[PDB]
Amino acid sequence: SMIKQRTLKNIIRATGVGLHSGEKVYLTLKPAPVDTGIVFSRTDLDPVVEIPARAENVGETTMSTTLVKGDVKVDTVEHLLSAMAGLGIDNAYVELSASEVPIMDGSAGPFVFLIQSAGLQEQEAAKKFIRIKREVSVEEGDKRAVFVPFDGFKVSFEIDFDHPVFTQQASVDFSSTSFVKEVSRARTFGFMRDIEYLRSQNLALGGSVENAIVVDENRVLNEDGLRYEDEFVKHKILDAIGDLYLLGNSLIGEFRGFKSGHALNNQLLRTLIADKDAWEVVTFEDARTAPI
Ligand SMILES: O=C(NC[C@H]1C[C@@H](NC(=O)[C@@H]2C[C@H](F)CN2)CN1C(=O)C1CC1)c1ccc(C#Cc2ccccc2)s1
Ligand SMILES: [Zn+2]
Repeated sequence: SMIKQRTLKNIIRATGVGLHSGEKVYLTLKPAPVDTGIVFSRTDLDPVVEIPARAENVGETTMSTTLVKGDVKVDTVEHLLSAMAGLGIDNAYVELSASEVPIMDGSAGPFVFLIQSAGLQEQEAAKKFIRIKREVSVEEGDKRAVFVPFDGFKVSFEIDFDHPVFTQQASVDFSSTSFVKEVSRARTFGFMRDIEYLRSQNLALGGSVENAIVVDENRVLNEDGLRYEDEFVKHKILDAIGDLYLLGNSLIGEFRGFKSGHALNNQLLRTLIADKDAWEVVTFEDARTAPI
């Protein structure tokens, strides 16, 4: 009854556009061996450049989570890493034909469908977990991000936009609530005045109502509206779960964020890793007694 590492049963292919680059990209997800982790692979380059999805490999953290190795980058990993986390995938190669993961519909839903379509393969090695033993918190200005010990996995998040479209708080316990049903479909979002400024700096080149909630001063411009009453904060949870997967093992504990984002989330990851008294690596001989 040991909790085992998981990979894909089959290879998966998909096509899309990078949210920032607007470049067409071909994505392939491939099974990987035990103790590989998630590894991104720029197959458009010669020689091929591979970047393990790990906190040490994170570059700038402005408008997405970016992996960097020399002057090669992989942009906007957070939603695909979220999907991997949501289905418990430990080992996979992610092949990209360009610098950015495709945005798809703005959510992790297409990725969770692609992975489940491929099927999961249990491997003959114990899954390793990071268990939080001490509260670890980082703050900067009005923003805060925390890990608290918790016998399971759960994410709480609160946002605070002074905007007519604004609930700005949600908490999900992933042992009793489905990531697939409650979080995976939550789409990225953009305010018209940010979008106007990002374009002018050659960012959000791939953005559209097909892949993002577009908000003007008053309302969602998307014809078919929101998927969740609380879609915005549910998307922040989705982002956080992706960033958390850069720890390189699944977490037993609780993440709380207040106005947090990639920059402060990464600060928290680095602070947790640095304080070895605050965590331990653990395995489970028996899924029937385990905290998740
Ligand atoms: O601004 C964006 N994202 C950042 C937002 C979404 C959230 N971040 C995330 O989802 C992270 C970071 C990437 F967006 C994915 N993962 C948190 N957050 C913010 O806090 C904004 C308010 C400062 C945009 C997303 C799509 C845009 C467009 C567009 C567009 C539409 C029509 C035509 C032309 C172009 S702009
Ligand atoms: Zn996002």
